[PDB]
Order: sequence, then C-alpha cells, then structure tokens
Amino acid sequence: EVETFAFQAEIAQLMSLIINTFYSNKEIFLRELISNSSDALDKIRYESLTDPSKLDSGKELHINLIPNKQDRTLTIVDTGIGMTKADLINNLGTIAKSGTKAFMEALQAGADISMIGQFGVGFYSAYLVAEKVTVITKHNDDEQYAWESSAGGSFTVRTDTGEPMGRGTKVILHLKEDQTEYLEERRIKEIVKKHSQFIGYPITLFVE
Ligand SMILES: CCOC(=O)NCc1ccc(-n2c(S)nnc2-c2cc(C(C)C)c(O)cc2O)cc1
Repeated sequence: EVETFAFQAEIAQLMSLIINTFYSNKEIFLRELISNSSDALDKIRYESLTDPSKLDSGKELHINLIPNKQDRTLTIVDTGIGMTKADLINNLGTIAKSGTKAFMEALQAGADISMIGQFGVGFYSAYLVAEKVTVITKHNDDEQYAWESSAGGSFTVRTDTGEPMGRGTKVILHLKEDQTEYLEERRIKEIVKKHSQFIGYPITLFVE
C-alpha cells in the first residue's frame, strides 16, 4: 500500500525555488544532510543517558556515506533517533512552515540559499542535486517506513521491508544526470573537509 500526499503550499514553493533558482554553489547540500544526521544522533545520545535500553536497537552512533555509480545514487546513513510515520508526514520532523517563512524573509534581507539550514529546512537543499529523494527511517517507537518525492507537489509514504535497519535514517539521493561529481571519492572528501570537518560523530566514506 502506497499513500500519496500533497506538500503544504509553502513547502512546494520552497522546493520549486530550490529547483529553479540559478545558484552554482550546489555542494552545500551534503553539509545540510550531515548536520541533520548529527542532530538526530545528539537526540538519541541524550535520551540514552537516562534510558540505556533506547540503544538496544544499536549502540554505534555514526554516519556513513555510500556512493554507487551504477545506480547513480549517493546515500547518507545515520544511526540517530529516527522518525515516526507521523513525523515523516509532518515535513520529516522539521518546522517547515515557520522555517520557510523566515527563510524567505531572510532572502529579501540579503541572505542566500546557503543559509537554508539556519531555518530548519536544510533537507530540501537535496533537490539542488537530486531528481528524486527517498528517505527510509526507523524510530524505536514505530515501524520502518519509506518517504519519497520527485517534487512536483506530492510525496509518498509506504512501509519498508526486506532490509531492516536497527534504528536511524537513510537518505537516498537519486542524482540528476549532470551532478555525478558527487559520486567521486575525491570530491566527497573535499566537501566533507570544507564544510563538515568538525562533527561529533565518525563519518565513513564507503569505497566502490
Ligand atoms: C525540529 C527542528 O529541526 C528541524 O526542523 N529540522 C532538522 C531536523 C529534522 C529531523 C531530524 N531527524 C530526526 S528528529 N530523526 N531523524 C532525523 C533526520 C532527518 C533528516 C531529513 C529527512 C529531515 C535527515 O537527513 C537525517 C536525520 O537523521 C533531524 C534534524
């Protein structure tokens, strides 16, 4: 069973802006996703301080980057606190409505697209490089679900089975045809060092 939803108008407009604005500095998408992963990891870390059983679904707190040139995908995987089905539908746990409003106002005051993460909506910068995004997540309090959107005003949510993760979130970027540089090892290393050099969790770049 697949459920199809319409984005809130403000979010559809944010995504359209990201997709259609001329802006060459696309590489900042990765730091925004790594930042979200770090936040999710902080959350499960702090929770586990008073309830160790929260880590029964996995003790290791880390981030993996997985390029695949055959599929033309870049996948960011973390073992953070994950998201419930409800939070997936509610704009994947972000304050998208109020965040988008503040972001647009900032763009009128001299801000540019690279400031997007300051307003809680950095996830949508994924559409600078991806034609489709799949978000697979598992929270301790719910089952495993897959969110997906190629923009155009809608997203889908379904249950996900076949490769269960213990806990956390996996963001699969289906890259646009002209953005395959982000599958190259030296390019990914360069971007991590430039924008995500000091993060409180290990980042592992998989080899092909
Ligand atoms: C509510 C304040 O934060 C936001 O509005 N947005 C940033 C944010 C949202 C959800 C998460 N998150 C949680 S909680 N659990 N998993 C995630 C998570 C979400 C994403 C995007 C799909 C939004 C991600 O790339 C990685 C994550 O671990 C982390 C940061």
